[PDB]
Amino acid sequence: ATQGVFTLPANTRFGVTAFANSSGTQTVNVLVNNETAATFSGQSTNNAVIGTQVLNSGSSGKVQVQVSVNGRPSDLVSAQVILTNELNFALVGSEDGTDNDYNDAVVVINWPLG
Amino acid sequence: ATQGVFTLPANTRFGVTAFANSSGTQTVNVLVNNETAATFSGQSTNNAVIGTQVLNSGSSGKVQVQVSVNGRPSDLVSAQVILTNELNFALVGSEDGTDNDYNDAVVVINWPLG
Amino acid sequence: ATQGVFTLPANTRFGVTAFANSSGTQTVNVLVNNETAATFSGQSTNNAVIGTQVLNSGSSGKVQVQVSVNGRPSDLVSAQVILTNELNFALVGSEDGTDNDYNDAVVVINWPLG
Amino acid sequence: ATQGVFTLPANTRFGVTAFANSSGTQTVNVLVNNETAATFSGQSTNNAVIGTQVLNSGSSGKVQVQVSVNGRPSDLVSAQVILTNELNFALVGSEDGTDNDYNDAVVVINWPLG
Ligand SMILES: CC(=O)N[C@@H]1[C@H]2O[C@]3(O[C@@H]4[C@@H](NC(C)=O)[C@@H](O)O[C@H](CO)[C@H]4O[C@@]4(O[C@@H]2[C@@H](CO)O[C@H]1O)O[C@@H](C)[C@@H](O)[C@@H](O)[C@@H]4O)O[C@H](CO)[C@H](O)[C@H](O)[C@H]3O
Ligand SMILES: CC(=O)N[C@@H]1[C@@H](O[C@@H]2O[C@H](CO)[C@H](O)[C@H](O)[C@H]2O)[C@H](O[C@@H]2O[C@@H](C)[C@@H](O)[C@@H](O)[C@@H]2O)[C@@H](CO)O[C@@H]1O
Ligand SMILES: CC(=O)N[C@@H]1[C@@H](O[C@@H]2O[C@H](CO)[C@H](O)[C@H](O)[C@H]2O)[C@H](O[C@@H]2O[C@@H](C)[C@@H](O)[C@@H](O)[C@@H]2O)[C@@H](CO)O[C@H]1O
Ligand SMILES: CC(=O)N[C@@H]1[C@@H](O[C@@H]2O[C@H](CO)[C@H](O)[C@H](O)[C@H]2O)[C@H](O[C@@H]2O[C@@H](C)[C@@H](O)[C@@H](O)[C@@H]2O)[C@@H](CO)O[C@H]1O
Ligand SMILES: [Ca+2]
Ligand SMILES: [Ca+2]
Ligand SMILES: [Ca+2]
Ligand SMILES: [Ca+2]
Ligand SMILES: [Ca+2]
Ligand SMILES: [Ca+2]
Ligand SMILES: [Ca+2]
Ligand SMILES: [Ca+2]
Repeated sequence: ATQGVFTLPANTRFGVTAFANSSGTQTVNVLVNNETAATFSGQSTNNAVIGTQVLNSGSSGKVQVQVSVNGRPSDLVSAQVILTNELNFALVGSEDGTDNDYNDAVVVINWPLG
Repeated sequence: ATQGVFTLPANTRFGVTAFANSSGTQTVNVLVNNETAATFSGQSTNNAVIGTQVLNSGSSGKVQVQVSVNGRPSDLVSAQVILTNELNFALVGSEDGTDNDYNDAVVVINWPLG
Repeated sequence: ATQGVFTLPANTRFGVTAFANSSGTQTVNVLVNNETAATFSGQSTNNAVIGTQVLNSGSSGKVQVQVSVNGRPSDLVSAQVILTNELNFALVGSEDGTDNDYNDAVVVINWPLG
Repeated sequence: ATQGVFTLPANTRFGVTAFANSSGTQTVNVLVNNETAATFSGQSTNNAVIGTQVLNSGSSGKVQVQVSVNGRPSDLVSAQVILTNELNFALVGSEDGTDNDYNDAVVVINWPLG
């Protein structure tokens, strides 16, 4: 199934934050209405916050997360969870190797903000 | 029901990160086996990271998040989500006021690292 | 924080299914726009499906689960999770006693159908 | 990433329930210590419960859900969620066609029981 794609409410500010846990340099791209709105990169095996940014979901609400390492796309897993019918998290893990820890880049999207 | 309390695998490193979305200054405490292991403070209405750290779950694996604003305890909501039977997120939202957006301090715990 | 209340897309068919794990008779009421639309009762310590139904979320999309044991409300816990940005689960657990297993009545809501 | 595989606590009872939403007949197999422990089959486009059982998670606690329709393996999506650090849901969706609704068979695993 497709992973790393979330439909947010339209024209809504959200946070996006990326953590690294791999010997490979991670590149995280965040697309809004199918175009790149943000790019984060770094290399850590201790969960460094390689990027964090506030974006707007735009008229479609479509947000997509992609991850690559040395130009090779990582395998993604994802889901969304809502607490008390109000607080949203869209969660992404990624695997760039063979050990299947799926933490090589971890991305958290959250809304509402403010 | 209790919220903000999680049982991690014993002797396991995990990341804990907090964001703020309120006019009030957020105080986030993270307790491991009932001892304070991290404290974050800050203010933002734009999802700023007010703290991030790597901790160890110790012999008990018990992790608890508490949030307060100028001495007043915030009401908490929480859940844990596991992706591909491997990647763990423990998620906390908090309310410091009347609007019940539950984003005033937002805490994300993730493991495994490395 | 409020639990057992979910906003569905308007005018959408959803499944609702209740399970029992207690010596006490569980009464599960499912409200749509604040009026009872389905009621199930039963006693089981083996996860019996004490009822299942298809309902329509109506114009408001407001769906609420209530659980009691002979008129005494149970303590509820809940969350919503979305898989591949399509498949929705609204989840409820409840506690009717002192052991805090929170499984005494369990309710699963799922959409879309068909 | 692998989907429909969950590590439960060992030697622990869990409930498994399957729903159908497709013109294709769904067959769901539930495997415990890598052997089929339950098989459910049925056809519904209205969320009919096509089977439910209580099983023991065995030595490893590894539980696997597999879904097929007319002999063809369906594409799976899954996640686990834990409420108040106690109540566990393992959730499976599946796709047997081209519309990506992932509800064609829906499987819910829950524990603890009793
Ligand atoms: C009128 C006022 O300053 N109210 C704040 C409220 O911010 C407002 O923010 C709340 C604040 N209200 C005012 C008028 O200053 C006051 O009621 O305290 C709240 C916290 O108990 C404020 O909320 C937070 O809400 C604060 C609140 C914090 O306890 O303190 C009041 O005195 O901060 C705001 C910015 C939001 O993030 C809230 O979710 C958060 O709880 O809240 C309004 C929303 O209800 C609205 O955002 C106003 O613009 C804001 O001033
Ligand atoms: C031999 C080699 O170069 N392996 C890298 C692999 O890194 C190794 O991963 C191991 C654990 O699976 C150990 O940590 C080794 O010390 C390490 O060299 C690398 O894997 C990534 O980086 C490591 C540190 C972990 O975070 C992995 O989860 C992560 O996938 C991969 C990247 O594709 O390449 C080789 O296989
Ligand atoms: C002695 C008695 O009748 N107690 C009732 C509870 O049943 C016992 O619960 C304990 C755990 O607290 C244990 O399971 C015993 O075997 C039960 O007899 C009863 O608890 C409810 O039913 C249980 C079977 C269990 O599912 C529990 O989680 C659930 O809350 C409570 C509430 O109905 O009432 C007591 O009188
Ligand atoms: C023409 C036909 O019968 N096609 C079968 C699919 O049913 C149609 O699915 C489409 C969506 O792709 C749409 O709902 C049509 O009205 C159906 O007739 C069938 O899809 C499965 O059953 C559907 C009713 C729906 O639940 C869908 O999500 C599900 O995948 C597939 C099953 O492999 O077979 C087609 O031949
Ligand atoms: Ca890896
Ligand atoms: Ca890694
Ligand atoms: Ca607030
Ligand atoms: Ca706020
Ligand atoms: Ca109980
Ligand atoms: Ca019980
Ligand atoms: Ca389908
Ligand atoms: Ca379908």
